[PDB]
Order: sequence, then structure tokens, then C-alpha cells
Amino acid sequence: FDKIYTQGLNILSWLKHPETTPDQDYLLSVPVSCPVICVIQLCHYTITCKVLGLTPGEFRNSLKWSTGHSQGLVTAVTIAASDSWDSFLKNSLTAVSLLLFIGSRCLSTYPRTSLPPTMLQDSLDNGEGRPSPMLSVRDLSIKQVEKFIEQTNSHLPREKHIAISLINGARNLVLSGPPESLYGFNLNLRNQKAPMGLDQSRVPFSERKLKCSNRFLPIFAPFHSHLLADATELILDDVKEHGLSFEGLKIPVYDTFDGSDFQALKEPIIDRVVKLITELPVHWEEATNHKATHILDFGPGGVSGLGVLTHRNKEGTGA
Amino acid sequence: MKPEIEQELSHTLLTELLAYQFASPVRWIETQDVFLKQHNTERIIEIGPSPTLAGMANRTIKAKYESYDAALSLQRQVLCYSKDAKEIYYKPDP
Amino acid sequence: RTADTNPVALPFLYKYNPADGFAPILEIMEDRNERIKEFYWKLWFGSSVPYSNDINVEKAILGDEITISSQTISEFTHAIGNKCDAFVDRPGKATLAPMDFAIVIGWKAIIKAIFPKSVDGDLLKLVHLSNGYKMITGAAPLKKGDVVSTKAEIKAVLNQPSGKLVEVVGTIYREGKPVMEVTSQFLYRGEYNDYCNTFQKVTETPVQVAFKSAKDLAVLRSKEWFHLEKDVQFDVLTFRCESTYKFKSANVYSSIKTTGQVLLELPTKEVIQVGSVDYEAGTSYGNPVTDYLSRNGKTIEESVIFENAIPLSSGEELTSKAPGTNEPYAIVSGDYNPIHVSRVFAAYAKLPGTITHGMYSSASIRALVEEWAANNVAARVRAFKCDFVGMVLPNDTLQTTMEHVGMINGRKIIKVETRNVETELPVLIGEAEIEQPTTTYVFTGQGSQEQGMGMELYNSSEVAREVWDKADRHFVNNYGFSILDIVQNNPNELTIHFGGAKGRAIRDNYIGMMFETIGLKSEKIFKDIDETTTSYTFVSPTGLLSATQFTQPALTLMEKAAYEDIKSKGLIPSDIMFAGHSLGEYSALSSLANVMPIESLVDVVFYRGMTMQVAVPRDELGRSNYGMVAVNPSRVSATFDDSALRFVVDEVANKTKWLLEIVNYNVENQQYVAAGDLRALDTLTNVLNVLKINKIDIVKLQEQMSIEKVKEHLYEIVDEVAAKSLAKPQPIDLERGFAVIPLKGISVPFHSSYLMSGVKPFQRFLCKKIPKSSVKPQDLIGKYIPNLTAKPFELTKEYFQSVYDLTKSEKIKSILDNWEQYE
Amino acid sequence: QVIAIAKAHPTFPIVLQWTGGRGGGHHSFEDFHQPIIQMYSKIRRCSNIVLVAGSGFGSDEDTYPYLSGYWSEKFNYPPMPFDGVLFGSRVMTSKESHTSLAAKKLIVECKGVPDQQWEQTYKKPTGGIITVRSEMGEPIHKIATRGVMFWKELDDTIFNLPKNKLLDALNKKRDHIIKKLNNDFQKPWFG
Ligand SMILES: Cc1cc2nc3c(=O)[nH]c(=O)nc-3n(C[C@H](O)[C@H](O)[C@H](O)COP(=O)(O)O)c2cc1C
Repeated sequence: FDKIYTQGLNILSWLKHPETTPDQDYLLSVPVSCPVICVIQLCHYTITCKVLGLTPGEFRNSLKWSTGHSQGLVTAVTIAASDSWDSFLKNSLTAVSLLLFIGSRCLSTYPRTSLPPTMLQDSLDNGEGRPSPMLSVRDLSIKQVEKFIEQTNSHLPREKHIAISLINGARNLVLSGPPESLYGFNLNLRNQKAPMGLDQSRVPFSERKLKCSNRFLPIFAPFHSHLLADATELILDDVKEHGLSFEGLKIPVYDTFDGSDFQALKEPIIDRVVKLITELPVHWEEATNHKATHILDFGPGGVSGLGVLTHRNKEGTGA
Repeated sequence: MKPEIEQELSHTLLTELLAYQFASPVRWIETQDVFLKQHNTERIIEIGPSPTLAGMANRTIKAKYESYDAALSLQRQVLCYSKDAKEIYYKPDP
Repeated sequence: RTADTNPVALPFLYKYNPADGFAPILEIMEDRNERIKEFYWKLWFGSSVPYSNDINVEKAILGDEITISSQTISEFTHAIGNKCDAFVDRPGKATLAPMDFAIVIGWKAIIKAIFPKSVDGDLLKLVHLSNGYKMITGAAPLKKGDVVSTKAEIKAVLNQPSGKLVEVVGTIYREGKPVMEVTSQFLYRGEYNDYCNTFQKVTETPVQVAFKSAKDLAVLRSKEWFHLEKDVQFDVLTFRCESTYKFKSANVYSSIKTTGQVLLELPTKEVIQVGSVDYEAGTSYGNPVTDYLSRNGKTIEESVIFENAIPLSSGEELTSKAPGTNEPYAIVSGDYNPIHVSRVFAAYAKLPGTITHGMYSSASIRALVEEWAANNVAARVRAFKCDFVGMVLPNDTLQTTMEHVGMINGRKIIKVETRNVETELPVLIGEAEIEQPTTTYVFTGQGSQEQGMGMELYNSSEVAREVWDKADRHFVNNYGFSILDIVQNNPNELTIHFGGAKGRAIRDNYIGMMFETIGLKSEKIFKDIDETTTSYTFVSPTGLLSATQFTQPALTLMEKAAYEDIKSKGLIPSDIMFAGHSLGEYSALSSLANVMPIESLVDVVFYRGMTMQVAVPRDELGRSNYGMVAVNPSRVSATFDDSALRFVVDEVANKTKWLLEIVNYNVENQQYVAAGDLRALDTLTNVLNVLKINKIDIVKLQEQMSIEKVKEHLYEIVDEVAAKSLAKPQPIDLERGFAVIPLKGISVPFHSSYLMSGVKPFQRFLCKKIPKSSVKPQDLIGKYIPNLTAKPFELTKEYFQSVYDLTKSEKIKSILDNWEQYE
Repeated sequence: QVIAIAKAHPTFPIVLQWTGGRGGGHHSFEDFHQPIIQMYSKIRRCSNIVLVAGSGFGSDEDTYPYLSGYWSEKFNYPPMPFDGVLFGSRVMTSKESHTSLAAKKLIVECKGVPDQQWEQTYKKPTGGIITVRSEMGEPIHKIATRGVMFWKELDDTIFNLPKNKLLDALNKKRDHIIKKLNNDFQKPWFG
């Protein structure tokens, strides 16, 4: 994919010589963002395992189950399939290749377009972030978000419809679609939204306006949408030609969409993981609905990462 | 048609149009539809002392072309000389 | 990294001289440039293509025919970092290619122009100084599936103190028609004295010279280089010339040859060659033709520069970072110059490093301009020129500043300046011409005639001053009043005096204005003005600005002045759609078509206003029995639509036999205007009020009952309401209904069939005041949209028949009957 | 504030009697559930707070979801059991209550509404109950009797006006106010 990797993908040179790092845009590009985020997660897992002095399988045996949000499902599968250090390295390379192909074919299927700058600057001044194919809404119910989605979609054709992509929680959703459609959703929501700092203590609750954080996420592909549906077959061809697959799972790895454990799955692990990454939305509550007293967030972002979101979802559930 | 015949035809037709517009209805609904739909005009500047046709064009756009503009991702800017002289002259406040 | 992937070696030969150990290495300069040229030929064209440097500079260089593909477009766009949606493959949108793909198409032809033996220099020391693109007028952008062929011509080869400058223009052609021009400058650093091989072909931009004086014609005829082949009378000429300079020294021209075609626009509007320019000279220090046209002529599309530059975007959004490697751009663009990708070649060239492509920097900054200046619309950016004033290494941070600084023929001029953040030195300096968004120019009719309108523009702008002054002088000379006085002061009464020769001419002007009515009875507009009258007084309770005859010229003139200020500032796109409401049509035509001079325009609008004023009978108090109201269906009910108003209006007219018709179709189901007798207008007002009270849905009545039953009910309402109208003492004063708002101060039912009687004198007046020479059909076809037809002006039999269906005019009947000759 | 008191006194029980705006008498503008969802974890962080539910409880079937905590699953939240339930308007019709027999019968006649439309008391009566404005500016839920109706009209047309306009407004509506005070309100015109 030399056509896609202009500035290269030599992460070692970027780490050792920061002056040679590509720009933030290229780094956030999906063909680069996916494998590098996988590398970050695998490095975190390796650091934990080696600091505590256990092999990957030894650490895995301490885990009741694992799962992942968007591309993290690949890393969850890798740690589930990893027993020794050599097997862990094999699984890490397999996952890196898989996510590289996922990002490359997703970018090819849906090239990153630039929104008009009047809309970009209006969103930035409004605080909605830079327009992108993924828009995170918060503090609204599924019914309310669905109503606004119908309001936006009734004015658009099928190919530009907005779809629910990540049901992170009751009060946390991500909508995927054209950035123009997501900006229209944002403007409609703003028209129906509370003014910044409005005092509504002496106002009826049903007459109170909406307090929510609609912000574009820094993701440059419409992940978990029909727009990337055509990329699934291409990624399947890539993985079957490269002989990439996972096997020998030793802990449950619960599906993001239907919640089923991957150990019981009969179809190929990589086929199903690609299908979830590209087409099916993510039911995070259903995925994480199983028993857990302690949860380890290995993803990126730290405070802004998936861990704090899972804490909000499971607050007071003993996890 | 040679240019001279073409000029003769244009002069005759324009004279008749102006003469009978005196005593025929003004079809502003249809004219708004022409340059909003067929031409897909974005910058609708009305040159006048008050934003009369700016308001009427905005009303027509909201009534009939609200979904059309969204579908085509077309941003229509309606400007009035008496109000948006800065925007028409490209003279934003420094 | 070659075109054919086969490695190519660049041998440097050095004689070893052990006798002189101080300098024992002597580079063989013989054929060194030819060896380097063979190396660069193998790089750019491949090893298989034979090396041939016997290229004639005077002959255009023919490039290969290339078919544009979605894969190529996507690869190039991603290489340059362009994220415009116009270049991604959306089905059913005709994916376009970036203007920067022009260099990809024309790289072979453009770069083949520095190889000729007459142009000798060190390619390793070659630097790209500047690159620019110009879209041809009316040429669509490049799109997928386009078969494009490039023709390159060497415009100039000069020796400057910095080196040998080579100018190459590559014109791209689609289906044999030129689409765009790509101008590139390459500088061979060093010292060159071969002035025998230098030349400069300069196509001078068309210069419009106005000869409004016998001395202007005298100087033009005294020019020996100017020859007249067609003996005609002209007031403006357009000189299009192609100078050709040959240098014997740096400051001396061996030979200057200027050939050109001088053109005249006839009153027919056909452009013909009245003469030629043919200047020859030997040793010379300048071109007299260019000097004369520059001093005594203005170029077409003058660049009007804003007083204050408008900064676009910001230093955070416009920042960029050069790629770590230049291979992705080199492979897509075909520029395999080793200076950008090989450390050893850059070191030999004594460059700081593997400098990134100047053309890549151009493409990135042009993508920024595409986004921010042109709103991410690719067809709007028509020209983009840049100067490579600095060198950029991989991973450098660049800060770009864009300023909207001027306009040219309604195209925004965007000055772009890229500097290096680390060093703050400039790397790119360029300008872009970008079309404005697709524009329609709407002009408004009567309704707003406040005192002092347009006076701010009158005081601020010289051109508005000129418009108002010409109009005021014509009014004072031919009608005896000052429209500026009327607009500024709005007097209630104004006395015109007819004394003197000029006053008697003014009296004759007033006497000659006829008007027609139904007895066609024709009589003077001013019955009381005769040969014996000394003066005439205009009166108005609400000021003379509210009178039609003075409202129309004032509004027309303020609109004309506003448009003239806009045009003089250069904010009028070439592709416009101008329309006017009622009176606004005359202002729009005199504005964009220039069909009416200012004087004829004020005459026509004044005559129209007086014709409206006198078209209706009036009592001893001046009160007329007609009028106009503005009716809103949505106020009556949500289900009440335009068809429902049309049905209601037709039935009210047909039952009581009183004139009542829809005159203005303003907004669908939200704003209409009905004109007629005050009888029938109050009839409609109370009819709609009672209809809203009864909650009758005439649409359902028609859809679920015979028209006889719908007629029974509506006619019953009409009889009761018309009886009430007749009961109200005449003349009936309208009252604001829920949907009906009477138009205060309007006493004439214009735009209705009542004025069909008065059309005919106005037709003759228009024929007199519109010279056939003033009509430019190219400024009307597809741009003029009348109110009569509400479709673009077209010289088609369908359009003429549409006009005939409304007017039944004898002239249009003749044209339609004899269209066979016009076919 | 209550959580601050509880943290200041970790050993002393503090009953937090949460009541939504739907409760009788003086009431807040807040929904019964939304503040609880955000602050219940912070409340439960203190082991001395005893969280009691109120504002709209009169029977076992409608109170048990809050006691057990299954009320929260309808909001896609984990169970949020309450430590107790307080009863207000339910017990005014009791035998030992001193409320008049006619008042009790009118209370029984009032049908009430579910939680989805308790907030439309602010505009019109709702199962025989309307919101009026007190002397202090707080809202009070009261049965839609004729006196309470006139209270509502006076809040909407008289007491909302500024002081500088109140006197002239009262003078303009002098006769109507007296007539309806004598006919409909508990405090007749003395004159
Ligand atoms: C007649 C009446 C008087 C009340 N008085 C008070 C009071 O004085 N102080 C207080 O904090 N709450 C008071 N309340 C509110 C109740 O204590 C309780 O929080 C509320 O009525 C619960 O609403 P519910 O009846 O729908 O269950 C009163 C309620 C009613 C109906």
C-alpha cells in the first residue's frame, strides 16, 4: 500500500528521531492509526506481563475474560490466543497485519474528504470539534438521539444516511455517516439545545432545554457503518492471501455486537472481527454485561480512554 | 443567425417583454424557482433600499428548497445591499 | 528510482594529473552538460526512449495522449494531501481531477523544453523558479475518462545575472479544444553569454484603447506600426499583440518584432479586425507598441485591489508539514529528479538536503487555497500561480497566510504566502484567481422610497456620483427638476417653470407624452399643459418620493449606482443570472446588459410611472376606484394553496364581472398580490375572512363534489360579500384582513390586464429609447430572466411562442411566422 | 450539601429524603429520577446517608421498584435500591387526619396522572391538581378548586407585574377581583 503510506510507516524512526515524525493528520490517518494503536495496546500488555514477571499465557490465566472497543477486539483476541512469548509475538504480528489491512481498505473504500471551512470553523467555534465521520453525543437517551437522527436523515438519501455505530452506554453514543450529515445533526441538536450556561433551576424539567456534549471524534473513517461494507470482502481477501488467523483461545472473548463468546464461534475469528470492525455497531453495555470485580483498561487515552467510560457505565456495580 | 439578425431578434423580444411586463403578472415564484433550482445559485444579492426580495427568496428557500439544498450540500447566502454591504463588497470589519 | 526501474549512472570524468599535486583532479568539462542531459533524459523519459537534443525551440513540443483514471486521480490526490470531495469517486457525480494534475499530464512536454542544444546549462543546478496554471474561459475542469494531449512551447530563454531563465507554457487539450495553460520557469544557475540563442515571446494581454478625441485618432494614425485595413469609424479598439524579442546583450534587443490584430466591436456587436500592428526594429531598448498600449490603454479585466486585505483562515489551520520522503510525489508526478530523493545527488548539487518538490509545495498550498478560499469547490479556482522563493527540506513546518486582496472580472484574487516556521524565511509566494459562488443579481421594484436613499453611496463613491449626476443633469435639462433634490429633500410640491428656450423644450417634452385607455382613446398625460402654460405643479400629500413618476427613477438610479459601484470594484461574476421585480427589471437590464443608457433609463422609468399614474380614472379629489392587496393563503388556512387562490380569484372575477386578478406571484402559498377594483378587492378580503371562519377547504370541495356544487357554495359567499362591498360607500377603503393587507399609497392595478390598453404607447416609447445597437444578446442569453416568462432569455422559437401566448403581440407574431428566415 | 454534611459526620446517620418536583405541596422543578441517577453513587459513597424516596408514592406495587432498585433498569442503569419511602399526599384522606370530609372527597375525586405528565400542572389542571405560586415565589401543588384557579389567574395577571404597575393594574381589575373573591376564594371582600 505504498500509494497510501506516503510518509512511510517506520514507527521506530519516529520514536528514536522525533524530528522525523509525520504530522498529526498522517498519524491520525486510519491506516496508520489502527496498527499503531494496536502496537500501543500490545506494548501495554507486554509491559504489564514483564513487569509482573509472567509469560503472556500466565497473565492470561489470571483474566476471567477480555473484550475490546472497536479495534481493541483484535488485541483482546491476541491476548486470548497467546500462551508463550513466541505465540504472543506471532499473534501480535498477525493482529498488526490485520489492522493494517483494515485501515488501508477502509481508507480506500471511504477516502478522507475535507468539509467546507465555513462549516469547519463554525463547528470549532461552537465547540463541536473538527468535522469527521464519527460524532460522539452524550447525555441524551437512545430515543432522543434516534429522533434527531430521523430529523436529519429524512432530508438525505440512503447513501448519506446517518446510522448508530457505537452504543457506548445509556448517555454515550457515537453516530457514523458523512461528516456533512453529522454536521447537520449537530446544527439541529444545537437548535434544540440549551444555551451555554442557561439558568433553568426555576424552569420546569419538561421545558428545560438539552444539556449534552456533541463533539466530533478524531476518527477519519465511518467505522461500523454500511459505508465500509464493501471493504469487508477486500480485507477477507487480504487475510486469506496472507494466511492470517487466530486460534486456541483460552478465555472468553465476547462479541461487541451480539455478545456471543468467540470461543463458541464456528466461523473464522478474523472474518467475524473484520465484520464487526467495518459493519456491525458496538453494543458496549451488552459486551461488558458479564461478571467482573476488576477491569484493566489497556487502550489509549488514559483518563480520556475507554476505562473512565467503562467506569461510568459500571459505576457501583462492583467493577 | 448572423449577429445582426440575432441583435434584431433580441431587441424586438426585449422591447416586447418590457412593454407587456407593464400589463402582465410578475411571476416571481417561477423566477425564484429558475435560479434557485436550475441554476443552483448560491449568492443571491438583492440590490435595493430594503431586503424585500432577500426575505422572499429566504422564504422560498425554506419552503421548497430546504431539503434540496441539504441534499446537494449547497449553502445559499442571501444578501441585501442595504444590510450586508460589507459582505457584498468583501469588506469585513478589521 | 527511475521511470523504468532500471538503474542509471551519471558519469563524471576527471583527468588525473600527478604532475600537479596541488590540484591533481581536473574535471573534463567537455560534453559534461550533454552527459548530464542524457542522464536526466533517461530518468524522466526512460532508458528505452532514445536521447535526442535536436529540438527546435521555435516549434511546439507534442506530448503523449493520456487518459485520466480514478486510480491515478486518487493516488495523486493522496500523495499531495488534497482532501477535496470533488476528487473522490462518488457515483453519479463525475469525479474531477485536481488542477495540479496538469503538471502530471504535461511533465514530459514541459520538461522536454530545457533539453534543446540552444538551451545549454547544468541540469543539476537547474531550479524550478515558478509554476502557474490558468483555466481557459468556459473550460470545464478535468474529469475522469478525459483524453488529454499536451502541447508545450518555449516562451522565453534569457540570460540574467543569476543564470539562464527558461519559460515553458504547456497547453492541455481535451477533444482538440484547449482546457488550460501551465506556465513553468526553470533557471540554470551560472553565467551564460550565448545571447544568440535567447528570445522572449510575450503574448500581451488585450488592451482596450479609447479614442475619444481627434488627437487620439491623430496619434494612432501617426504610429507607423499601426495599419488600418478596414476604413470604419471606431471609438474603442482592442489590441491583441504577440511581441518577440531577441537579445544581443543583457539590456539590448537584437531584434523586436511585434505582430497584432486590432479589433473593433461594431454596433451589431460583431467583433472584426479593423487593422493590424506590425513593428520591426533592430537594436532597441524597449517595445513602443507595448509602451503605447500601457500608457494610453487599459487592459481588459483590471485587477481592483481592496483597501484592506482580508485574512482567510488562521496560522493554526493553514500550517502544514512537508513529507519525510519525496518518493510518493516523485512517482505519481513523474518528476524523478534525484535532487529530491538521493542524498548523494543533493550533496553534489551543494543543496542542504533532499529538498522536497517545489511542485509538491505548490500542490499543498493550492489544496489549502481550494479548501479555504474556494470553499472546497474545485471548479471555482480558475488560476493559481506560485514562485519558489525558498527551499524546503523533509519534515519542515510551513506556515501559510492567505489574503483576499483584490478582484479581477469578479474573480477573487488570493495572495498566498508560505514561510518556514523554523527559520521564518519565505518559501512560496503566489496568487490565485477564484470564481465567486454562482450568483444571481436581484433588483427590487417599488415599495421603499425613503428620503435620502443611496446618498451614502453618492457621497462615498465617485462612480455613484457620476450615475446620479448624469441622471440629475438629464432630468434638469429635459424635465425641469432635480431627482437629487427630490430624493434628498422629498418636497410635498414641486413647481416646474417652462420659460426660456430650454423651458419650452421641457414643455414640449411634457406635452409629447401620450397615454391610451379604453373609450383605444389616446390623449395627453398632462391635459392642462398646452402652448400657453407657464408652469406646472406636482403635488403629493405624502411627499413626491411616494409619487410613482418620481419613485421609479429614484429607485432605478440608486440601484444603478449600487451596481456600478459593485462593478467598478470588480465583484460581478462573468456567469451571473440577473432578474428584476416589476420596476427592478429596468434597473437590472441597464445594469448588467447596458441596454439602456442612464438618460434613456430615467426617461423610460419616468414615462412608466406617469403612465401608471394616469392609467386609471380619478375623481375631483384624485381618488381612484382600483387598488392592490397582498394576500397570504397560510393565514386563511394551512391547506389553502396557490391553486386554491387561483380558483377563488377566477370565481370572484367571473361572478361579479369586476376586474380582480393575481398580479405578483411572490412566494408559494405565503405571499401573493391581487389587483382590481376596490369593490372586488374588499370582496376577496371578506370572502377569505368568511372562508376561514367557515373552515371550508375548497380543495376537498373540488375533490369530493362537482364543480357545480363548489361553485354553488363559493358563489353564495361571493353574492353576500359583494352585496356588503356595494353597501360600503364608494370608493371602498380596504381593511387589513387576516390574510389580506392592502397596499397603502397604491391607486393603480398594474401588472393586470387593465394596462393592456396602455401597453402600446409604452411599446413605441421603448422602441425609441432602446437603440438596436445597445442590445448585447450575449449578455442576455441564459443570464436575463424576465418577469413575463420567468425563464432565461432565449432566442428560440419555443421562447417566442411562450411570449406570444401571453401577449398576442403583432411583432412576436411576425417573428414566429417568419422564423424560417432566422433558422 | 447533604453529602458534605455526611462526610463531615461519617458516624451520624443523615436521612436524605429525596422528593421530586411531582410531590404535593411545595415542590422543586427537578425530575424525581435524573438527579438521583447522577448523585446516588456519590450519596452511597457515604455509608451514613439513608436515602428515602418520596414525591408520588401511595402503594406497594408502585413503591417496590424504588425499594428494590429495579426502577433503574428502565433507564439502562444498574439496580439502585432506596433505603425507604416517605408518604405525603397519600395519608391526607386518613381517618385521623383533620382534613375536612369535603376536602377528602374532593381528593378522592382527583384522579391524578402518571409521572410522564405531572409537569403540565404548570399550565393547566392535571387530574384536578394545578401549580400555583406562593408569596415567596416557590411553586405549590394544589387541588384545582375555584379559589386555586383564581390564585392562578392572579399570579398570571397581577402578582407577576412590577410594583410600580401593580397598583394601576389592581385599580383596573378592581371589580372583577372583588367579585371573584366573594364568589370563589376563601377570603371574601370585607367591604
Ligand atoms: C399538605 C402538604 C404539606 C406539606 N408540607 C411540607 C412541609 O411543611 N415541609 C416540607 O419539607 N415538605 C412538605 N410537604 C411535602 C411532603 O413532605 C412530601 O415531601 C411530598 O408531599 C411527597 O409528595 P407525594 O404526596 O406525591 O408523595 C407537604 C406536602 C403536602 C401535601
